[PDB]
Amino acid sequence: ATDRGSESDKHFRKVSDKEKIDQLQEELLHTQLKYQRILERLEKENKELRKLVLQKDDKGIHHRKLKKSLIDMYSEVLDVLSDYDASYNTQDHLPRVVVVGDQSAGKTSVLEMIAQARIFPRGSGEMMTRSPVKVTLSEGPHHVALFKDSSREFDLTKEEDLAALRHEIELRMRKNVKEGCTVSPETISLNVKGPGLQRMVLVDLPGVINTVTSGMAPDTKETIFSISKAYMQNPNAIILCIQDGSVDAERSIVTDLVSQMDPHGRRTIFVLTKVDLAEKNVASPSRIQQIIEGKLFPMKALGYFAVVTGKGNSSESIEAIREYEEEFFQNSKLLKTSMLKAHQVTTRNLSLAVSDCFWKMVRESVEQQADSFKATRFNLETEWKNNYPRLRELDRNELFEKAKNEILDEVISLSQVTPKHWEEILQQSLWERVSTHVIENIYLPAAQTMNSGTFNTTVDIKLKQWTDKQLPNKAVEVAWETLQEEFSRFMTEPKGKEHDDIFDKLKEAVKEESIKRHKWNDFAEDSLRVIQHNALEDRSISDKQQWDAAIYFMEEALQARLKDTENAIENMVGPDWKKRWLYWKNRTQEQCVHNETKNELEKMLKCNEEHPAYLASDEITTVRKNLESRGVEVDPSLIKDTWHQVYRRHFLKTALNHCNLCRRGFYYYQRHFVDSELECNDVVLFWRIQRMLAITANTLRQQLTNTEVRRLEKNVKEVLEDFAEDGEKKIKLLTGKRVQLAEDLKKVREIQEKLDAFIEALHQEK
Amino acid sequence: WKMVRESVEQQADSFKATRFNLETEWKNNYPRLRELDRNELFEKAKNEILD
Ligand SMILES: Nc1nc2c(ncn2[C@@H]2O[C@H](COP(=O)(O)OP(=O)(O)O)[C@@H](O)[C@H]2O)c(=O)[nH]1
Ligand code: ALF
Ligand SMILES: [K+]
Ligand SMILES: [Mg+2]
Repeated sequence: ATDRGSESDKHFRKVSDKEKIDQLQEELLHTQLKYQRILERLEKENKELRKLVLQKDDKGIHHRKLKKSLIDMYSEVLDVLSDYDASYNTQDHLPRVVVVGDQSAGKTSVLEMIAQARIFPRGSGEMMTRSPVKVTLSEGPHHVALFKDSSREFDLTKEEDLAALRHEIELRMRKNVKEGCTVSPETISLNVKGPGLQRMVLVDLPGVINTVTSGMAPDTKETIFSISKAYMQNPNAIILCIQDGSVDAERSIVTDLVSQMDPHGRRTIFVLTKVDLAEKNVASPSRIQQIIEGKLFPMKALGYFAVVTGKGNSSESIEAIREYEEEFFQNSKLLKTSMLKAHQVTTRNLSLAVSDCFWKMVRESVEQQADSFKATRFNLETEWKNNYPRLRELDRNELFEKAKNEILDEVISLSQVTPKHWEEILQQSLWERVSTHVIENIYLPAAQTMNSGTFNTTVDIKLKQWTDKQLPNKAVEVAWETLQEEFSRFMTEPKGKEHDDIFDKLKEAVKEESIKRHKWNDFAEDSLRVIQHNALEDRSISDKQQWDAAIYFMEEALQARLKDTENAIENMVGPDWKKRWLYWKNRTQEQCVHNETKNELEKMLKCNEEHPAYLASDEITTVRKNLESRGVEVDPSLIKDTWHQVYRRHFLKTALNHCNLCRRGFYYYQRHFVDSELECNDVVLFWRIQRMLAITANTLRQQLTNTEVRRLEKNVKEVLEDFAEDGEKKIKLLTGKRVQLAEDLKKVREIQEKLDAFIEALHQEK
Repeated sequence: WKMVRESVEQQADSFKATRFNLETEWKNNYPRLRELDRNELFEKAKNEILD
């Protein structure tokens, strides 16, 4: 009878097994223990069956050391790195090839005529590049590129598919840009296969703008510079410097961006675009001869200075661009009358030369990263472990689940609270809430008559009306709060000096959802009304012990009121001579008035001890004249306020003296046959309420332990499952700086594997 | 029929548990009457009154 919710769950839980254990045992334990093992061993077979078919498309199985997915290893390493750390602290050490040049140059053309002319939005009229776009190029058949690493199935040779693919990239480009600028560092990941593509990662960084026009947000050019740090602070970056062939080199921006990155040109190759505009204006090949020699290019870029040319139409196909480029370069005086042989100028030579320089840098520098990340992990683990010796290995998934079980365990522990605590806490809390209402609004005005029948009649009518409207509504609220008060203590209270504060955000977050769903039984009040009516209706106290308990607790309530009034009075009247002379204090003129106003009222009560609480205006006038006769002029309102506090002090002392004789007078045996005027009807009123609330608490406790705590437990389970799925809150709640460090350690460990996997793939040559 | 077959078996356990809890308390408070009915109660009075 102490608790019934736990028994119900066990009974039906066994029933479920009795009917379905022959299916549950296989699914719940046998399958799950083998499930993890088969992931390593049997999924291996299905992965290999498809992988081999995919490798045949790659040709990796057919040809040793030659596989189109071999270059995809390089991108996988960077994809983890960008997710692990997209900031300069990690990005600055990641090898890459970047397209750098004046925005007007159309610098991206170096990549458009390879694969991107079909799927990347282009054309003049507006700035196209909005954020760094990385394209993973690989020798292979035509295949729809990955867009934001998302799979696609499109034909790259038909306009209808390509147009939709151009839309997809544009959406990422603009969405990466936030208010205040037109460019964003947030990168876009593309991976395309097709003929003529080289194994390398080329990034089209947003074009630099000398000045921010009114058509662009003010921070455009500063943002591009910060994005330009992808190479300016990256010793592993290869820079393709694009000179806008429409304008002279002395008008360029790229010269300063790269010359401050590598003034020796060791990390860069200079490329020129739109050279054919030289013949749409008065061509000056003598300036081109300086261009090839790098006289006017401070970065002294190394390699052959390739040139890109195009019809300028934004619909020219990749094949059309290649054919146009070859014919123009092989005949134009810009290159035929200067030392720029077309077979070195052609973009396809740049793609090969860029691919050649790409693998040179990657193999040389990649091994340094493996040592760097390993050193990082050891330094992080040493400090992380020393500050958190308890957690040698931690994850945010492990952190959440521990709380999930811990929370459910505590709420169950809350369900283990004995009724003794519930009944005492509910009874004590509820009575204290309504202890003054009865005294001030029911008892004291009823005490103004000497007719005990009216006294009991008056209160009973008020109580029944009060009972119907207030008592069960306050009682449930106390019970609802009382359960939450213990729940919070069970939930988030520390175990002395040991406490995992890392879990407090989730615990309180779970509570708020669980209390919102904690709807107390809407009919609990109806039972209490019947109970309270019966508890009040039965006023028969035939037991001395019932009398003894009721009177002592009534005294405490009255003594509390007496001190409450007395403390208010002392402030109203101030210190007496004992404290005025002891602490060198004095009275305010109001306190002086109150003391004399008190004295006159005390004298009035000294004789008229039975004076009713209500004062006649003649008494108010009499006091005023009695005080005015001593030089004290008092507003009637002061007297009435003084009167109320002093009267209760007078009354309450009388009531306690009545209580003293009620217990003592009846206690003496020979006095029980003396019918004195000591009808302790207040003890009858107090006793019934004490019993009435005690029964109320028991009804609340029964509902508390039978229905409400189970609803609280059920809601917690519903909320915790929502949190289990709510990754963002789990991240937002689990921010303890050790799980985040543990998360970083995991990512570092993964990168070390990914770094070595690619490095291991480099070592396939020997 | 999906809901009825799934949940109906729970009722059988619930009612059986109800009877055992009711019989335990009912029998303990009324050990004399292991089985009682309002028809048996009336007839006993009928004979008792006539006697
Ligand atoms: N004349 C000429 N036009 C080009 C060349 N490369 C690209 N374009 C034109 O520039 C426009 C878009 O090229 P794109 O590489 O996207 O430059 P961006 O949009 O300014 O970054 C298209 O209309 C192309 O025809 C080139 O080498 N010569
Ligand atoms: F014109 Al650009 F990136 F070269 F928008
Ligand atoms: K442009
Ligand atoms: Mg562009």
